[PDB]
Amino acid sequence: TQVSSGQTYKITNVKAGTVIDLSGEDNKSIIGYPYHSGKNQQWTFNWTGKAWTLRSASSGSYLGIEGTPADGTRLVAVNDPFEWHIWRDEANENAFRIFVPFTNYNLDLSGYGDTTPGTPVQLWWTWEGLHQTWTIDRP
Ligand SMILES: OC[C@H]1O[C@@H](O[C@H]2[C@H](O)[C@@H](O)[C@H](O)O[C@@H]2CO)[C@H](O)[C@@H](O)[C@H]1O
Repeated sequence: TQVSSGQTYKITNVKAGTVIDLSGEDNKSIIGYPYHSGKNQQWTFNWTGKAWTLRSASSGSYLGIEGTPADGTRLVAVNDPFEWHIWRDEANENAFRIFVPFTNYNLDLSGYGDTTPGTPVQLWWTWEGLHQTWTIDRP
């Protein structure tokens, strides 16, 4: 299925089954959480002409990062649009990886896809670990 600029999606970890969630505890931390159709679990995609931005349907903040890209950098809500590269996974064409542009750092559900609600979403160097792959589909 198609992913289109202007549309809003939930983003589900292939390993864990939890979704990318803007924590209701602080409205800042990005975590894995069971899907309940919350608007803090919905992300409005925009194609800027060169990359993707992801805007929280609940807060209007954007999906971004805490500090310079590194293994373990936390994803956080940020004020300004933050650009991502989004590609189909090489092994699993149904899923995606979400990269900091022009780097090898992609979104990674921490603890190797720990299913625990509240597990942080982080950056990590790209590799086959399934906790780095995500489905993108309608809420
Ligand atoms: O804790 C992450 C979790 O937060 C939920 O929001 C809670 C929040 O934790 C609580 O502090 C606030 O006072 O009540 C909210 C509703 O129970 C989110 O609903 C969930 O999606 C996660 O983000």
